[PDB]
Amino acid sequence: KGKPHCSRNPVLVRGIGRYSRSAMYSRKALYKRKYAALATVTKPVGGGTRVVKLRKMPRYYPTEDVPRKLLSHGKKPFSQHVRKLRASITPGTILIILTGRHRGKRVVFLKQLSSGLLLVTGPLSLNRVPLRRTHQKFVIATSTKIDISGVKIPKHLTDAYFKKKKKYEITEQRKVDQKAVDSQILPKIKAVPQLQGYLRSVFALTNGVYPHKLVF
Amino acid sequence: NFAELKIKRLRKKFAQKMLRKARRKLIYEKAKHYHKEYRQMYRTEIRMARMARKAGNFYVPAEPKLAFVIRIRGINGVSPKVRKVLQLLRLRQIFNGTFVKLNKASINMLRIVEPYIAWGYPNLKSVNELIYKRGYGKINKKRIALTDNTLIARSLGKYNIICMEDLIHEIYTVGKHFKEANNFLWPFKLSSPRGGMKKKTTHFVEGGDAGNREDQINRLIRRMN
Amino acid sequence: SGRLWCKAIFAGYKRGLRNQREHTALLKIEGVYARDETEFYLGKRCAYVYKAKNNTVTPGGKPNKTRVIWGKVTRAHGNSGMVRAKFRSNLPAKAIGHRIRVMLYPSRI
Amino acid sequence: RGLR
Amino acid sequence: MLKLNPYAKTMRRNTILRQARNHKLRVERAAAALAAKSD
RNA sequence: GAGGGAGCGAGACCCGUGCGCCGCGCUCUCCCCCCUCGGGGGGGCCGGGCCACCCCUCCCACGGCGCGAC
RNA sequence: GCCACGCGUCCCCCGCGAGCGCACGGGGUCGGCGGCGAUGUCGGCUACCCACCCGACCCGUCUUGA
RNA sequence: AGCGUCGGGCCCAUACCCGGCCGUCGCUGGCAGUCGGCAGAGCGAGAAAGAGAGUGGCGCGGACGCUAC
Ligand SMILES: [Mg+2]
Ligand SMILES: [Mg+2]
Ligand SMILES: [Mg+2]
Ligand SMILES: [Mg+2]
Ligand SMILES: [Mg+2]
Ligand SMILES: [Mg+2]
Ligand SMILES: [Mg+2]
Ligand SMILES: [Mg+2]
Repeated sequence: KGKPHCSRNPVLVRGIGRYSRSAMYSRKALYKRKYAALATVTKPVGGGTRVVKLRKMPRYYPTEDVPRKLLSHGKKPFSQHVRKLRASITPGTILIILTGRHRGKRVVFLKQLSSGLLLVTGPLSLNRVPLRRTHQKFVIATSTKIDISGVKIPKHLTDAYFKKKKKYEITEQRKVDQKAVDSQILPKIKAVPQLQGYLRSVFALTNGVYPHKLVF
Repeated sequence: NFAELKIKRLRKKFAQKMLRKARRKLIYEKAKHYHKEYRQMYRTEIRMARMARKAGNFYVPAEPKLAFVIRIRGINGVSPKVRKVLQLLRLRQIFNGTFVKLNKASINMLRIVEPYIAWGYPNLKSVNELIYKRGYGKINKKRIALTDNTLIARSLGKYNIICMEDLIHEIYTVGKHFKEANNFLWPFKLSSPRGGMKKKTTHFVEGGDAGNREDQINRLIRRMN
Repeated sequence: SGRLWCKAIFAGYKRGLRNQREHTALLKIEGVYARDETEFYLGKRCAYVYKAKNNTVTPGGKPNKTRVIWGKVTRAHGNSGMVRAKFRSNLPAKAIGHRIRVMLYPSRI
Repeated sequence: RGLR
Repeated sequence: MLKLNPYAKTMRRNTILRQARNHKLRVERAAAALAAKSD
């Protein structure tokens, strides 16, 4: 009986401890820690009592079966995967939402979700763009951040919230979420000059402009 | 019964477990002792120099025990007196490699084929890279990969050669059992040289690659591996 | 509401003097003339467009005549801003000296 | 047995 | 590598602590240089 | 991204489960304490050589100098 | 900093403790997704025609040599 | 864009390397062990050989397989 302690030796690099096993015998304190040494169910009848069986063998077999498969070891599934993120994208940064029907628009980042997709909100007031998911890989990072730290955005919104079902009508709750985040942010973006113009404006290339060459 | 037998079978597995552990700890201690060995070997060759210059004399170091040979040109139209030698050194394919202990007997053959090879004195790291990455033993006439020590213990247990490390030790220190250690090793299938070659045809001194280029072989290995 | 892709020309296939290995293709991108410069474009999704007689489907819309062959910018080629690229199906030689739309959206930033 |  | 040669744990566990300590000394010398010119 | 029956366990007082060999190593079966907000993260828990600083001087190796001997 | 730790006995000097998780570990999996569609659309290598780029001297034979 | 002396960089052959697939050769390799309420499912492991006899001190269950030209 004992609550589980953390790993005693720290991680320097993946799979290598800081300490040696001989200092570890001591730190664990092994000097004072040596050791030595259903399927059948009974049922009543209105006869006698019948001893029935659970999980009886199948009534039909197929003509031929495929064999067993080997045990691969390192292949965890997607839910359990770790989710990476680029250094550029911190909450506040402005993104260029390149691909969707909302093409080339300039939009503020809120949060990475568990899935790893980005929470984006081009203010519905301004852009006519709600709370929408996107993927990182299809998105440019501008260097124009803002101090968004102080708002308590709700927990309830999430991946399964945005997951498709199988006509689409806009929910009142959706309207509340939009309105609730707006009332919080909108003064910070209207405080900085011309930025609301910039956001209404859309990004787009033109003659003699080469991404590799220019910098932003 | 299947009672006494179960308990006995458990003791047998437990014994073989403790045995495998003990071989592991033994392996560890050989390797650390060799690290101490190599460090000593490297410092003393300098110490001899510093003290020699202090006195005003010159320290001539020892001749090199070992050479790493490479065949650089192909299979078409080659003198038969060459071909015999080449196939005695086991250089059947191009960009094949072999180790060779030195002496008058070997060096005169390498003179006789100077134009076809590139040899020199290889360093310790180059020996590690070659053995570890591309080690394949000749076991029962079959090119099998050096992935566990068991594959070595079965064959070379009689020379107290139980691991990659002991093997290395014999190679660098051209010990007693070189013949067996090298004949165990399959000719090294090295790739084409990254970066390129200067000029295949001519000798190094006249700006080529053939012949003795003592140390620069390491640079060449790093470009070929 | 504007040009969302960089221009490239299909100069030719990978080839020696008397043999061309047409599974690979050579691009000559506009305004890029060094191997330093070509490090940006790595990984990007190219897209050869074309139009044909009969009506075909169009994702998110009614059926258009236009069609496409998607591709991918493999690695740099040469020292003067040419670039290798491998398309999913092999390219027709008709297209020599024409436009391909390299997109942006596998960003490497 | 010494481990015991 | 350990399955073949287990001592690599100690050989690659050291040559890290060494480098971090030596990096500390490089920075200590730079700050002491500012102390020497300023003082 | 070829390959596809590796078995673990419990034992003749049972009849299961399919995460299994080799290899690295975390916690509990000791006891206390500490920190961030019941959960999460830490310090550790005592013995012994070795080398660490300073005083002495033994054995071997190699080099130099000096006296002496053949 | 150490792959150093019962007691008793031997030398030189002072053969069965169990339990639980992690993984750069004896050859890839998702317990992750999205679009199109019943009269003009999807697939259809080969086999029908045409186009383009590169490659390319008409067979058999005697012959040192076609 | 000639001549002589040289640097880095760079270009591709059915050659070289890593991987996939076909056939042949060699290992005169492995497999008759599908031994099931007469059952207990192993014999790839660094080291000539035995899961060897004895004698004193409820529920009825367990895939494929092998034309051995
Ligand atoms: Mg190159
Ligand atoms: Mg031609
Ligand atoms: Mg059009
Ligand atoms: Mg004729
Ligand atoms: Mg003829
Ligand atoms: Mg004639
Ligand atoms: Mg080829
Ligand atoms: Mg091969």
